[PDB]
Amino acid sequence: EKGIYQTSNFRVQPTESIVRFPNVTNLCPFHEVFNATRFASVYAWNRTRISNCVADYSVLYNFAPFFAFKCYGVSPTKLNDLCFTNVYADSFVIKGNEVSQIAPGQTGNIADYNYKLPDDFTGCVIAWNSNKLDSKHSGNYDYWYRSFRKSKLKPFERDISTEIYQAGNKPCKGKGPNCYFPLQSYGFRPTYGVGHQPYRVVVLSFELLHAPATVCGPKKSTNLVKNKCVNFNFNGLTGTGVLTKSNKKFLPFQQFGRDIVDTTDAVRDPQTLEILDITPCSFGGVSVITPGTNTSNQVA
Amino acid sequence: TTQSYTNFTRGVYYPDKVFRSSVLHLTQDLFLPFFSNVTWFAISGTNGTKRFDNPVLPFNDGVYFASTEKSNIIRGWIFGTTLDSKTQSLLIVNNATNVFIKVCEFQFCNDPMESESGVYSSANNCTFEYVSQPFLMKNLREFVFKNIDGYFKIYSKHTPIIGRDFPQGFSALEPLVDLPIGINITRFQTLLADYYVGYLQPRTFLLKYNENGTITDAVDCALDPLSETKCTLKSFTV
Amino acid sequence: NTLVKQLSSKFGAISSVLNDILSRLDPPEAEVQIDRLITGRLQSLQTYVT
Amino acid sequence: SKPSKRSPIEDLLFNKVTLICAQKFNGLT
Ligand SMILES: *[C@@H]1O[C@H](CO)[C@@H](O[C@@H]2O[C@H](CO)[C@@H](O)[C@H](O)[C@H]2NC(C)=O)[C@H](O)[C@H]1NC(C)=O
Ligand SMILES: *[C@@H]1O[C@H](CO)[C@@H](O)[C@H](O)[C@H]1NC(C)=O
Ligand SMILES: *[C@@H]1O[C@H](CO)[C@@H](O)[C@H](O)[C@H]1NC(C)=O
Ligand SMILES: *[C@@H]1O[C@H](CO)[C@@H](O)[C@H](O)[C@H]1NC(C)=O
Ligand SMILES: *[C@@H]1O[C@H](CO)[C@@H](O)[C@H](O)[C@H]1NC(C)=O
Ligand SMILES: *[C@@H]1O[C@H](CO)[C@@H](O)[C@H](O)[C@H]1NC(C)=O
Repeated sequence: EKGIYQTSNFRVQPTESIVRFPNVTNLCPFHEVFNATRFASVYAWNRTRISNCVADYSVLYNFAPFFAFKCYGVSPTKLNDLCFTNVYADSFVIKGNEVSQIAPGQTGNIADYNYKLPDDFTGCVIAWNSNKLDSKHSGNYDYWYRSFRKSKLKPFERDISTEIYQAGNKPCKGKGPNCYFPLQSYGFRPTYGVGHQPYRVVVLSFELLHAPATVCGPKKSTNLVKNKCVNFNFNGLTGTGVLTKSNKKFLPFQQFGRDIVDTTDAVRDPQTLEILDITPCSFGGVSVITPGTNTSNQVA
Repeated sequence: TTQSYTNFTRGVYYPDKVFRSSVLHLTQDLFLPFFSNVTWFAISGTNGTKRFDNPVLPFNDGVYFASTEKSNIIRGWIFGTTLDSKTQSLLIVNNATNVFIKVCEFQFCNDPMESESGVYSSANNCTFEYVSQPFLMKNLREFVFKNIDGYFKIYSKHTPIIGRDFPQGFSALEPLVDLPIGINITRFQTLLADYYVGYLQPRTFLLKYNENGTITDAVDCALDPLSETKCTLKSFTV
Repeated sequence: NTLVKQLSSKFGAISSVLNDILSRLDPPEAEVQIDRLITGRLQSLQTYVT
Repeated sequence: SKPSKRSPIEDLLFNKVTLICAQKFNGLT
């Protein structure tokens, strides 16, 4: 019928994709952490900070096949596209039967007294069977478990102060009914079954939140283009828009800017330290003016 | 020699590195409450200008610290759980050329004509060292020390002291440094050879941003019925 | 302002930004987080229109 | 003598109460 109708919407599409990452050519020391001479006892796990590097995770697949590689807050295959603010590697060796406890929300001897993950956990749990390196016919000192604790552990709370069990109803120093050596050692032989053989575990905790980041995946930078509708990725922050010179006076501390409705409207370029405004690409509704198809097929 | 707790309405800092302008932003974080009891320590507080035994005060959630002395007697802070060689401790010192931040199992030595002492000789099992420009060097020299998720966040602002040691003008602190120390802190001690120590609490504040990314005022939403009204309406005028 | 402000809410999702959900997760998980955002945003539009 | 040809009172009425708005332009027009 004759009239004006609203049909679909129009959008200006981007013409190119611009990705900007900092001047970092240093590789992350994942091989030093995974290819350890020795792994820390689970009761006293070794936390290694990873910073100022490219988190190229292909080296992890080069290191070993894996028993378990389960990511909770991220995809295991998109880790090289992401950029992380703070990455920590918790390295320890545990009994295979306890591997299922290295997960958010779990309980058991390890989740309760040696190493606990928070419920709000973003990261990856990586494990492999290390029997050929850690088991010995005479036993070893790699396995230590804090069987008894006055209270359960909080996530990432390390406590290596050992005294004596308070299992009984009387204070004592080693009395067998009421007191046991606070930290137990266990000996393992290469002939033990799959559930008793040692496994090497590395937990990668990723604070994948907010503006700062020291470690970005292996992306290749491109040139900047201003005053055009483009796709972009700034240190993991992605979107579509027009990048223009900004007149906002950001403090050296401030890195991103936001509007009154908490949307991103400015970024700092990781190499130039230029502040760029983000303008959305033009969009709007499309209306069609029709004389009516019983008169003419011309439309505006 | 502790004195009156005074009436501080200071200690507001930029909660994160996000630029905002002409925005009244309501946020919840750890802040020094307005009209809070800030203990004022009284050269050297209890020991006095020439005595040992400077006090060790709790570190409850976080600490607001300020010093108005131009004597340059205060040069650092020591933080930890025991402040003894056995328990990992964090040492921050200023030699007026660099700021030295080290965390090790430093020993206590009654750490102080104001000569340098052989303090923390047994610096065993060192975990982290950082060196940068001096933090400290008639200047208010205000600092906030917060310790969350392993990050010892230090914020500060240095403004002139002209008419008042603690003028009523508002000035927000900007983060100066953010360190991944990974240290558990229960107690701390000041290092000497007008020190105001307050405590941060979870609070919601309405922060007023300028045309530029500068915070010019703030409302403590739990202080007064009027402050709740200001926060509820997202306005400084009711 | 309320309708726009609702876009920053998570509604139980890991993140309020749709591009971050797609950037971080594989389709099977992204669909769950996205459905949470769709439910919240669609409910917000119906409230606005009513 | 004034653009828009409004009366003095209409001009007052128009001045007391307060075309692309960048704010809120997230699909809402
Ligand atoms: C915001 O920052 C600017 C500097 O970036 C301040 O300085 C004024 O900026 C305007 C810009 O048009 C100039 O016309 C003035 O001459 C500048 N003044 C001075 C003294 O340099 C500006 O004052 C700051 N805004 C506020 C509200 O403090
Ligand atoms: C990794 O460990 C193996 C153990 O046999 C050693 O031969 C290899 O050189 C190590 N590689 C690195 C990069 O440390
Ligand atoms: C623990 O981590 C540190 C830092 O990466 C490293 O030097 C040390 O050798 C590691 N030890 C063990 C037992 O993994
Ligand atoms: C990165 O390298 C380029 C080389 O031209 C240099 O101009 C730029 O300042 C560097 N940026 C940083 C952040 O180091
Ligand atoms: C209260 O604030 C005023 C501000 O001028 C100050 O002079 C006064 O000393 C403060 N109160 C106390 C108890 O010190
Ligand atoms: C603070 O000190 C107490 C002293 O008993 C200690 O138990 C507590 O664990 C310490 N704080 C932290 C965060 O570890």
